Amino acid sequence: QEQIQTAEREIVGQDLNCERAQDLCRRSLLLRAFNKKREEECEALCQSNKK
Amino acid sequence: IIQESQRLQDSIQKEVKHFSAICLPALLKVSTDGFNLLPSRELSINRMSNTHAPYYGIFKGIYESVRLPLYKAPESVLSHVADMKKQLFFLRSQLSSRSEAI
Amino acid sequence: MDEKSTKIIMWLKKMFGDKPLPPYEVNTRTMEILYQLAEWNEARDKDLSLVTEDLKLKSAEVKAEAKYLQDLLTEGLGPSYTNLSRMGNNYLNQIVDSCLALELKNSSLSSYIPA
Amino acid sequence: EEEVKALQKQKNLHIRRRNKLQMVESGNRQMCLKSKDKEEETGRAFQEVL
Amino acid sequence: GLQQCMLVSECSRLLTADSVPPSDSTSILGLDKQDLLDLLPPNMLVLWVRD
Amino acid sequence: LYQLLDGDNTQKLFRTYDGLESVAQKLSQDIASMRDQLEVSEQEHSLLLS
Amino acid sequence: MAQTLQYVSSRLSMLQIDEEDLERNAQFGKVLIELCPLLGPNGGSANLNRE
Repeated sequence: QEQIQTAEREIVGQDLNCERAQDLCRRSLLLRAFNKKREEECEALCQSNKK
Repeated sequence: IIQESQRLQDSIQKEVKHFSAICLPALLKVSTDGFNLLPSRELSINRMSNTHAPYYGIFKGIYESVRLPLYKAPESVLSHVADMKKQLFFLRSQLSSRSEAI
Repeated sequence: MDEKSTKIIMWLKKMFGDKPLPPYEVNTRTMEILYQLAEWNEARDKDLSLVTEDLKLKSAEVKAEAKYLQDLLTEGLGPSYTNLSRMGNNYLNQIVDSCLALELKNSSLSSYIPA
Repeated sequence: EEEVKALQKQKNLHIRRRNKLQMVESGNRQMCLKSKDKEEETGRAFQEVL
Repeated sequence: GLQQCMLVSECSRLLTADSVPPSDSTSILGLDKQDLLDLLPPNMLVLWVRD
Repeated sequence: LYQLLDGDNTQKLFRTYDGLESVAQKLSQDIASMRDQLEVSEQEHSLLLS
Repeated sequence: MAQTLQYVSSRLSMLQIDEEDLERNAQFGKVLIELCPLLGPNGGSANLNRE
Protein backbone atom coordinates (compact mmCIF):
# COMPACT_ATOMS: atom_id res chain seq x y z
CA GLN A 1 0.00 0.00 0.00
CA GLU A 2 2.92 2.34 0.75
CA GLN A 3 4.38 1.56 -2.70
CA ILE A 4 1.03 2.15 -4.42
CA GLN A 5 0.61 5.49 -2.58
CA THR A 6 4.14 6.61 -3.70
CA ALA A 7 3.39 5.62 -7.28
CA GLU A 8 0.05 7.49 -7.07
CA ARG A 9 1.77 10.66 -5.89
CA GLU A 10 4.08 10.37 -8.86
CA ILE A 11 1.24 10.01 -11.38
CA VAL A 12 -0.61 12.91 -9.90
CA GLY A 13 2.61 14.94 -10.10
CA GLN A 14 3.04 13.96 -13.74
CA ASP A 15 -0.35 15.06 -14.72
CA LEU A 16 0.95 16.41 -17.97
CA ASN A 17 -0.82 19.59 -18.34
CA CYS A 18 0.61 20.82 -21.71
CA GLU A 19 -1.02 24.08 -20.93
CA ARG A 20 2.14 26.01 -21.84
CA ALA A 21 2.40 24.46 -25.28
CA GLN A 22 -1.30 24.97 -25.80
CA ASP A 23 -1.04 28.62 -24.75
CA LEU A 24 1.73 29.12 -27.25
CA CYS A 25 -0.35 27.55 -29.98
CA ARG A 26 -3.27 29.81 -29.15
CA ARG A 27 -1.04 32.86 -29.17
CA SER A 28 0.54 31.79 -32.42
CA LEU A 29 -2.80 31.38 -34.12
CA LEU A 30 -4.12 34.70 -32.84
CA LEU A 31 -0.92 36.46 -34.00
CA ARG A 32 -1.15 34.80 -37.40
CA ALA A 33 -4.65 36.07 -37.72
CA PHE A 34 -3.39 39.48 -36.56
CA ASN A 35 -0.61 39.42 -39.12
CA LYS A 36 -3.06 38.75 -41.89
CA LYS A 37 -5.17 41.73 -40.89
CA ARG A 38 -2.15 43.98 -40.64
CA GLU A 39 -1.00 42.86 -44.13
CA GLU A 40 -4.37 44.00 -45.46
CA GLU A 41 -3.89 47.33 -43.78
CA CYS A 42 -0.36 47.69 -45.33
CA GLU A 43 -1.86 46.99 -48.75
CA ALA A 44 -4.37 49.74 -48.26
CA LEU A 45 -1.59 52.34 -47.33
CA CYS A 46 0.43 51.17 -50.36
CA GLN A 47 -2.51 52.09 -52.56
CA SER A 48 -2.71 55.54 -51.01
CA ASN A 49 1.08 56.12 -51.60
CA LYS A 50 0.65 55.21 -55.29
CA LYS A 51 -1.94 57.87 -55.63
CA ILE B 1 0.04 63.54 -41.80
CA ILE B 2 3.43 63.58 -40.05
CA GLN B 3 1.65 63.63 -36.70
CA GLU B 4 -0.76 60.75 -37.54
CA SER B 5 2.00 58.70 -39.20
CA GLN B 6 4.09 59.04 -36.00
CA ARG B 7 1.18 57.67 -33.98
CA LEU B 8 1.12 54.52 -36.10
CA GLN B 9 4.90 54.15 -36.03
CA ASP B 10 5.83 50.64 -34.72
CA SER B 11 2.13 50.10 -34.11
CA ILE B 12 2.41 46.26 -34.68
CA GLN B 13 5.31 45.86 -32.29
CA LYS B 14 3.54 47.95 -29.64
CA GLU B 15 0.46 45.79 -29.82
CA VAL B 16 2.32 42.48 -29.81
CA LYS B 17 4.27 43.54 -26.72
CA HIS B 18 1.02 44.25 -24.83
CA PHE B 19 -0.46 40.98 -26.09
CA SER B 20 2.48 38.90 -24.97
CA ALA B 21 1.85 40.10 -21.38
CA ILE B 22 -1.82 39.06 -21.24
CA CYS B 23 -3.15 35.82 -19.76
CA LEU B 24 -5.39 34.22 -22.34
CA PRO B 25 -7.45 32.19 -20.00
CA ALA B 26 -8.45 35.48 -18.23
CA LEU B 27 -10.34 36.18 -21.38
CA LEU B 28 -12.59 33.20 -21.02
CA LYS B 29 -15.56 34.71 -19.21
CA VAL B 30 -18.55 32.70 -18.20
CA SER B 31 -21.85 33.95 -16.76
CA THR B 32 -23.17 32.09 -13.85
CA ASP B 33 -26.14 34.46 -12.99
CA GLY B 34 -26.63 35.49 -16.84
CA PHE B 35 -25.46 39.02 -15.85
CA ASN B 36 -21.93 38.90 -14.29
CA LEU B 37 -19.09 37.63 -16.61
CA LEU B 38 -16.33 36.16 -14.65
CA PRO B 39 -13.15 34.57 -15.90
CA SER B 40 -13.48 30.85 -15.82
CA ARG B 41 -10.17 30.58 -13.86
CA GLU B 42 -11.79 32.49 -11.00
CA LEU B 43 -14.59 30.00 -10.66
CA SER B 44 -14.38 28.06 -7.43
CA ILE B 45 -14.72 24.71 -9.28
CA ASN B 46 -11.52 25.39 -11.29
CA ARG B 47 -9.19 26.22 -8.40
CA MET B 48 -7.84 22.65 -8.61
CA SER B 49 -8.39 21.95 -12.29
CA ASN B 50 -4.85 23.02 -13.43
CA THR B 51 -1.43 23.01 -11.72
CA HIS B 52 -0.95 26.45 -13.23
CA ALA B 53 -4.11 27.97 -11.89
CA PRO B 54 -3.22 31.00 -9.57
CA TYR B 55 -4.85 29.50 -6.49
CA TYR B 56 -3.89 25.83 -6.98
CA GLY B 57 -0.93 25.94 -4.52
CA ILE B 58 -3.08 27.46 -1.72
CA PHE B 59 -5.96 25.00 -2.10
CA LYS B 60 -3.64 22.08 -2.47
CA GLY B 61 -2.43 23.07 0.98
CA ILE B 62 -6.00 23.29 2.35
CA TYR B 63 -6.91 19.83 0.92
CA GLU B 64 -3.91 18.24 2.58
CA SER B 65 -4.69 20.01 5.90
CA VAL B 66 -8.27 18.64 6.04
CA ARG B 67 -7.05 15.20 4.69
CA LEU B 68 -9.24 15.45 1.57
CA PRO B 69 -7.89 13.51 -1.41
CA LEU B 70 -6.82 15.66 -4.43
CA TYR B 71 -8.92 13.56 -6.84
CA LYS B 72 -12.13 14.61 -5.12
CA ALA B 73 -14.41 17.15 -6.68
CA PRO B 74 -14.02 20.75 -5.25
CA GLU B 75 -17.72 20.76 -4.37
CA SER B 76 -17.00 18.18 -1.67
CA VAL B 77 -14.59 20.37 0.46
CA LEU B 78 -17.30 22.20 2.57
CA SER B 79 -19.35 19.01 3.12
CA HIS B 80 -16.24 17.18 4.20
CA VAL B 81 -15.19 19.93 6.66
CA ALA B 82 -18.74 19.94 8.06
CA ASP B 83 -18.49 16.19 8.70
CA MET B 84 -15.14 16.67 10.39
CA LYS B 85 -16.74 19.18 12.76
CA LYS B 86 -19.49 16.71 13.39
CA GLN B 87 -16.88 14.10 14.26
CA LEU B 88 -15.10 16.51 16.63
CA PHE B 89 -18.37 17.05 18.50
CA PHE B 90 -18.93 13.32 18.71
CA LEU B 91 -15.40 12.65 20.02
CA ARG B 92 -15.82 15.36 22.67
CA SER B 93 -19.07 13.81 23.78
CA GLN B 94 -17.46 10.37 23.95
CA LEU B 95 -14.56 11.68 26.01
CA SER B 96 -16.89 13.42 28.40
CA SER B 97 -18.97 10.25 28.79
CA ARG B 98 -15.96 8.08 29.34
CA SER B 99 -14.40 10.54 31.84
CA GLU B 100 -17.66 10.53 33.75
CA ALA B 101 -17.84 6.75 33.67
CA ILE B 102 -14.22 6.45 35.05
CA MET C 1 -29.47 28.44 35.01
CA ASP C 2 -31.87 31.09 34.15
CA GLU C 3 -29.90 31.93 30.89
CA LYS C 4 -29.62 28.26 29.70
CA SER C 5 -33.33 27.88 30.50
CA THR C 6 -34.23 30.81 28.31
CA LYS C 7 -32.13 29.43 25.45
CA ILE C 8 -33.82 26.04 25.66
CA ILE C 9 -37.34 27.50 25.75
CA MET C 10 -36.57 29.71 22.72
CA TRP C 11 -35.00 26.77 20.91
CA LEU C 12 -37.99 24.47 21.63
CA LYS C 13 -40.35 27.20 20.44
CA LYS C 14 -38.40 27.43 17.21
CA MET C 15 -38.39 23.63 16.66
CA PHE C 16 -42.11 23.05 17.56
CA GLY C 17 -43.25 26.20 15.66
CA ASP C 18 -47.09 26.81 16.13
CA LYS C 19 -47.53 23.60 18.26
CA PRO C 20 -47.87 24.11 22.05
CA LEU C 21 -44.70 23.09 23.82
CA PRO C 22 -45.34 19.67 25.42
CA PRO C 23 -45.09 19.64 29.26
CA TYR C 24 -41.92 17.90 30.48
CA GLU C 25 -40.21 17.40 33.93
CA VAL C 26 -37.83 20.40 34.38
CA ASN C 27 -34.89 19.13 36.42
CA THR C 28 -31.18 19.85 36.37
CA ARG C 29 -30.44 16.74 34.21
CA THR C 30 -33.27 17.22 31.62
CA MET C 31 -32.15 20.83 31.22
CA GLU C 32 -28.49 19.85 30.66
CA ILE C 33 -29.44 17.27 28.01
CA LEU C 34 -31.72 19.72 26.24
CA TYR C 35 -29.14 22.40 26.45
CA GLN C 36 -26.42 20.10 24.80
CA LEU C 37 -28.89 19.14 22.16
CA ALA C 38 -29.85 22.78 21.50
CA GLU C 39 -26.15 23.76 21.15
CA TRP C 40 -25.47 20.86 18.86
CA ASN C 41 -28.50 21.56 16.65
CA GLU C 42 -27.70 25.24 16.37
CA ALA C 43 -24.08 24.55 15.42
CA ARG C 44 -25.11 21.88 12.80
CA ASP C 45 -27.90 24.08 11.35
CA LYS C 46 -25.31 26.78 10.77
CA ASP C 47 -22.92 24.36 9.07
CA LEU C 48 -25.68 22.85 6.87
CA SER C 49 -26.83 26.31 5.74
CA LEU C 50 -23.35 27.24 4.65
CA VAL C 51 -22.95 23.89 2.77
CA THR C 52 -26.38 24.25 1.10
CA GLU C 53 -25.58 27.77 -0.17
CA ASP C 54 -22.27 26.71 -1.49
CA LEU C 55 -23.73 23.76 -3.36
CA LYS C 56 -26.16 26.16 -5.04
CA LEU C 57 -23.27 28.29 -6.14
CA LYS C 58 -21.31 25.27 -7.35
CA SER C 59 -24.38 24.02 -9.27
CA ALA C 60 -24.44 27.33 -11.13
CA GLU C 61 -20.77 27.30 -11.87
CA VAL C 62 -20.86 23.71 -13.15
CA LYS C 63 -23.80 24.55 -15.34
CA ALA C 64 -21.92 27.47 -16.81
CA GLU C 65 -18.88 25.39 -17.56
CA ALA C 66 -20.97 22.64 -19.06
CA LYS C 67 -22.41 25.11 -21.47
CA TYR C 68 -19.01 26.39 -22.29
CA LEU C 69 -17.56 22.97 -23.08
CA GLN C 70 -20.60 21.99 -25.07
CA ASP C 71 -20.30 25.09 -27.17
CA LEU C 72 -16.59 24.62 -27.61
CA LEU C 73 -17.03 21.05 -28.77
CA THR C 74 -19.93 21.91 -31.10
CA GLU C 75 -17.97 24.65 -32.76
CA GLY C 76 -14.75 22.62 -32.94
CA LEU C 77 -15.98 19.03 -33.65
CA GLY C 78 -19.45 19.77 -35.11
CA PRO C 79 -22.78 18.33 -33.94
CA SER C 80 -21.57 14.89 -34.97
CA TYR C 81 -19.69 14.32 -31.65
CA THR C 82 -23.13 13.99 -30.02
CA ASN C 83 -24.19 11.25 -32.66
CA LEU C 84 -22.21 8.39 -31.12
CA SER C 85 -23.31 4.71 -31.70
CA ARG C 86 -25.40 2.95 -29.07
CA MET C 87 -22.20 1.23 -27.76
CA GLY C 88 -20.29 4.45 -27.82
CA ASN C 89 -22.95 6.10 -25.73
CA ASN C 90 -22.92 3.17 -23.34
CA TYR C 91 -19.17 3.46 -22.90
CA LEU C 92 -19.48 7.21 -22.31
CA ASN C 93 -22.26 6.73 -19.70
CA GLN C 94 -20.25 4.09 -17.85
CA ILE C 95 -17.20 6.36 -17.55
CA VAL C 96 -19.42 9.22 -16.47
CA ASP C 97 -21.33 7.10 -13.95
CA SER C 98 -18.09 5.59 -12.59
CA CYS C 99 -16.58 9.02 -12.07
CA LEU C 100 -19.76 10.27 -10.34
CA ALA C 101 -19.82 7.21 -8.11
CA LEU C 102 -16.21 7.94 -6.90
CA GLU C 103 -16.97 11.75 -6.73
CA LEU C 104 -13.92 12.53 -8.96
CA LYS C 105 -12.80 16.00 -10.09
CA ASN C 106 -12.35 14.79 -13.63
CA SER C 107 -12.26 11.65 -15.84
CA SER C 108 -8.40 11.41 -15.88
CA LEU C 109 -6.62 8.19 -14.79
CA SER C 110 -4.76 10.25 -12.20
CA SER C 111 -8.03 10.77 -10.45
CA TYR C 112 -9.67 7.35 -11.04
CA ILE C 113 -6.72 5.24 -9.88
CA PRO C 114 -6.19 6.76 -6.46
CA ALA C 115 -9.99 6.79 -5.86
CA GLU D 1 -8.31 -19.65 6.55
CA GLU D 2 -10.85 -17.68 4.64
CA GLU D 3 -9.21 -14.56 5.94
CA VAL D 4 -5.78 -15.80 4.85
CA LYS D 5 -7.33 -16.53 1.42
CA ALA D 6 -9.01 -13.20 1.33
CA LEU D 7 -5.75 -11.38 2.32
CA GLN D 8 -3.79 -13.39 -0.29
CA LYS D 9 -6.34 -12.37 -2.89
CA GLN D 10 -6.00 -8.81 -1.77
CA LYS D 11 -2.19 -9.10 -1.83
CA ASN D 12 -2.35 -10.40 -5.43
CA LEU D 13 -4.66 -7.68 -6.36
CA HIS D 14 -2.38 -4.94 -4.88
CA ILE D 15 0.59 -6.52 -6.70
CA ARG D 16 -1.32 -6.40 -10.02
CA ARG D 17 -2.51 -2.89 -9.45
CA ARG D 18 1.06 -1.78 -8.45
CA ASN D 19 2.36 -3.25 -11.70
CA LYS D 20 -0.24 -1.53 -13.69
CA LEU D 21 0.48 1.72 -11.99
CA GLN D 22 4.17 1.34 -12.70
CA MET D 23 3.31 0.86 -16.37
CA VAL D 24 1.05 3.84 -16.43
CA GLU D 25 3.70 5.85 -14.59
CA SER D 26 6.46 4.83 -17.13
CA GLY D 27 4.16 5.57 -19.95
CA ASN D 28 3.25 8.99 -18.53
CA ARG D 29 6.92 9.79 -17.82
CA GLN D 30 7.72 9.13 -21.49
CA MET D 31 4.76 11.18 -22.57
CA CYS D 32 5.80 14.09 -20.28
CA LEU D 33 9.35 14.12 -21.94
CA LYS D 34 7.92 14.18 -25.35
CA SER D 35 5.42 16.88 -24.38
CA LYS D 36 8.48 19.03 -23.39
CA ASP D 37 9.79 18.53 -26.95
CA LYS D 38 6.45 19.74 -28.30
CA GLU D 39 6.68 22.76 -26.08
CA GLU D 40 10.09 23.49 -27.67
CA GLU D 41 8.70 22.99 -31.26
CA THR D 42 5.70 25.14 -30.62
CA GLY D 43 8.08 27.69 -29.01
CA ARG D 44 10.05 27.83 -32.35
CA ALA D 45 6.86 28.20 -34.41
CA PHE D 46 5.79 31.03 -32.14
CA GLN D 47 9.23 32.79 -32.70
CA GLU D 48 8.63 32.50 -36.48
CA VAL D 49 5.34 34.24 -36.21
CA LEU D 50 6.98 37.03 -34.11
CA GLY E 1 -6.88 19.20 -39.21
CA LEU E 2 -8.32 18.25 -35.80
CA GLN E 3 -5.72 20.31 -33.85
CA GLN E 4 -6.47 23.29 -36.08
CA CYS E 5 -10.24 22.99 -35.68
CA MET E 6 -9.94 22.81 -31.88
CA LEU E 7 -7.50 25.68 -31.71
CA VAL E 8 -9.71 27.91 -33.87
CA SER E 9 -12.66 27.06 -31.77
CA GLU E 10 -10.76 27.77 -28.52
CA CYS E 11 -9.46 31.06 -29.83
CA SER E 12 -12.89 32.07 -31.23
CA ARG E 13 -14.22 31.81 -27.86
CA LEU E 14 -11.42 33.86 -26.38
CA LEU E 15 -12.57 36.62 -28.67
CA THR E 16 -16.39 36.18 -28.21
CA ALA E 17 -16.67 37.16 -24.54
CA ASP E 18 -20.33 36.03 -24.90
CA SER E 19 -20.70 39.42 -23.68
CA VAL E 20 -23.78 41.42 -24.93
CA PRO E 21 -23.24 42.65 -28.53
CA PRO E 22 -22.03 45.88 -27.39
CA SER E 23 -21.73 47.04 -31.04
CA ASP E 24 -18.74 48.94 -29.39
CA SER E 25 -16.51 46.35 -27.75
CA THR E 26 -12.82 46.42 -28.87
CA SER E 27 -11.71 42.89 -29.75
CA ILE E 28 -8.25 41.65 -28.82
CA LEU E 29 -5.81 42.61 -31.50
CA GLY E 30 -8.91 43.89 -33.39
CA LEU E 31 -9.75 40.42 -34.46
CA ASP E 32 -13.31 39.23 -35.15
CA LYS E 33 -14.58 35.67 -35.23
CA GLN E 34 -14.51 35.75 -38.97
CA ASP E 35 -10.75 36.45 -38.99
CA LEU E 36 -10.15 33.19 -37.24
CA LEU E 37 -12.63 31.15 -39.34
CA ASP E 38 -10.47 32.02 -42.32
CA LEU E 39 -7.63 30.08 -40.82
CA LEU E 40 -9.70 26.85 -40.83
CA PRO E 41 -8.66 24.14 -43.21
CA PRO E 42 -10.67 23.80 -46.39
CA ASN E 43 -14.36 22.87 -45.74
CA MET E 44 -13.75 19.42 -47.47
CA LEU E 45 -10.98 18.63 -44.99
CA VAL E 46 -13.04 19.83 -41.98
CA LEU E 47 -15.97 17.49 -42.84
CA TRP E 48 -13.52 14.65 -43.40
CA VAL E 49 -11.88 15.28 -40.02
CA ARG E 50 -15.30 15.38 -38.18
CA ASP E 51 -16.44 12.04 -39.87
CA LEU F 1 -15.11 27.83 4.25
CA TYR F 2 -13.53 30.28 6.64
CA GLN F 3 -16.89 30.67 8.47
CA LEU F 4 -17.31 26.95 8.71
CA LEU F 5 -13.80 26.51 10.27
CA ASP F 6 -13.60 29.61 12.61
CA GLY F 7 -17.29 29.32 13.85
CA ASP F 8 -16.72 32.83 15.43
CA ASN F 9 -18.61 35.43 13.37
CA THR F 10 -15.78 37.59 14.54
CA GLN F 11 -16.11 39.84 11.63
CA LYS F 12 -12.45 39.65 10.94
CA LEU F 13 -12.13 42.67 8.58
CA PHE F 14 -9.33 40.90 6.58
CA ARG F 15 -9.49 37.20 5.71
CA THR F 16 -6.27 35.72 4.20
CA TYR F 17 -5.68 32.47 2.42
CA ASP F 18 -2.78 31.73 4.82
CA GLY F 19 -5.25 32.22 7.66
CA LEU F 20 -7.64 29.83 6.06
CA GLU F 21 -4.96 27.08 5.75
CA SER F 22 -4.01 27.63 9.44
CA VAL F 23 -7.59 27.28 10.69
CA ALA F 24 -8.01 24.14 8.60
CA GLN F 25 -4.79 22.67 10.14
CA LYS F 26 -6.15 23.47 13.58
CA LEU F 27 -9.34 21.47 13.02
CA SER F 28 -7.32 18.47 11.92
CA GLN F 29 -5.05 18.88 14.98
CA ASP F 30 -8.06 19.19 17.29
CA ILE F 31 -9.51 15.95 15.99
CA ALA F 32 -6.12 14.24 16.31
CA SER F 33 -5.71 15.63 19.86
CA MET F 34 -9.21 14.46 20.83
CA ARG F 35 -8.51 10.95 19.48
CA ASP F 36 -5.25 10.86 21.51
CA GLN F 37 -7.13 11.92 24.66
CA LEU F 38 -9.69 9.31 24.11
CA GLU F 39 -6.97 6.69 23.69
CA VAL F 40 -5.37 7.80 26.98
CA SER F 41 -8.70 7.70 28.66
CA GLU F 42 -9.20 4.18 27.28
CA GLN F 43 -5.84 3.09 28.80
CA GLU F 44 -6.75 4.64 32.08
CA HIS F 45 -9.95 2.76 32.05
CA SER F 46 -8.22 -0.48 31.10
CA LEU F 47 -5.70 -0.06 34.02
CA LEU F 48 -8.47 0.51 36.43
CA LEU F 49 -10.24 -2.62 35.22
CA SER F 50 -6.95 -4.65 35.51
CA MET G 1 -39.01 2.44 27.78
CA ALA G 2 -36.07 0.44 26.47
CA GLN G 3 -37.52 0.93 22.96
CA THR G 4 -37.76 4.68 23.45
CA LEU G 5 -34.10 4.78 24.50
CA GLN G 6 -32.95 2.72 21.54
CA TYR G 7 -34.88 4.96 19.20
CA VAL G 8 -33.54 8.16 20.69
CA SER G 9 -29.95 6.83 20.88
CA SER G 10 -30.01 5.72 17.25
CA ARG G 11 -31.23 9.07 15.98
CA LEU G 12 -29.48 11.23 18.51
CA SER G 13 -26.20 9.35 18.71
CA MET G 14 -24.62 12.28 20.58
CA LEU G 15 -26.94 12.15 23.53
CA GLN G 16 -25.75 10.34 26.46
CA ILE G 17 -29.16 9.18 27.82
CA ASP G 18 -29.45 6.46 30.36
CA GLU G 19 -32.57 4.36 31.21
CA GLU G 20 -32.63 6.09 34.68
CA ASP G 21 -33.09 9.41 32.96
CA LEU G 22 -36.21 8.25 31.03
CA GLU G 23 -37.67 6.31 34.11
CA ARG G 24 -37.51 9.40 36.35
CA ASN G 25 -38.62 11.72 33.58
CA ALA G 26 -41.49 10.02 31.52
CA GLN G 27 -42.85 13.30 30.02
CA PHE G 28 -39.26 14.28 28.98
CA GLY G 29 -38.93 11.04 27.01
CA LYS G 30 -42.10 12.03 25.06
CA VAL G 31 -40.55 15.31 24.24
CA LEU G 32 -37.37 13.60 22.87
CA ILE G 33 -39.48 11.25 20.66
CA GLU G 34 -41.29 14.27 19.27
CA LEU G 35 -38.01 16.07 18.70
CA CYS G 36 -36.41 13.08 16.82
CA PRO G 37 -38.38 13.68 13.55
CA LEU G 38 -37.73 17.36 13.79
CA LEU G 39 -34.04 16.65 14.12
CA GLY G 40 -32.27 14.81 11.26
CA PRO G 41 -29.92 11.84 11.92
CA ASN G 42 -26.99 14.27 12.03
CA GLY G 43 -28.43 16.69 14.60
CA GLY G 44 -29.50 19.19 11.99
CA SER G 45 -33.06 20.41 11.43
CA ALA G 46 -35.14 18.09 9.20
CA ASN G 47 -36.11 21.00 6.85
CA LEU G 48 -32.57 22.05 6.32
CA ASN G 49 -31.55 18.43 5.67
CA ARG G 50 -34.28 18.12 3.06
CA GLU G 51 -33.09 21.27 1.40
